Amino acid sequence: GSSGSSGHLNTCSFNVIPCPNRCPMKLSRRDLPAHLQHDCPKRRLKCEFCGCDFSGEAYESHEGMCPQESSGPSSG
Ligand SMILES: [Zn+2]
Ligand SMILES: [Zn+2]
Repeated sequence: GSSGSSGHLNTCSFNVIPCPNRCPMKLSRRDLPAHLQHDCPKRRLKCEFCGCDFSGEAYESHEGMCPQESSGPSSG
């Protein structure tokens, strides 16, 4: 089943390569260019409003639909 919408366990993949982004996630020598695009966690992309790491599929359509466009953190 798929419920929760959050981080999930991780298996021990084989015959693959680590991510250059320095993230604890390996894909392979083919899905590499498809992981650092919008499939990488440490892709290094934080919102300018809500300031919350996001993917490429979100950071894109999230630029206009941000949960914290104004309201921000208490101290910071
Ligand atoms: Zn990665
Ligand atoms: Zn945002």
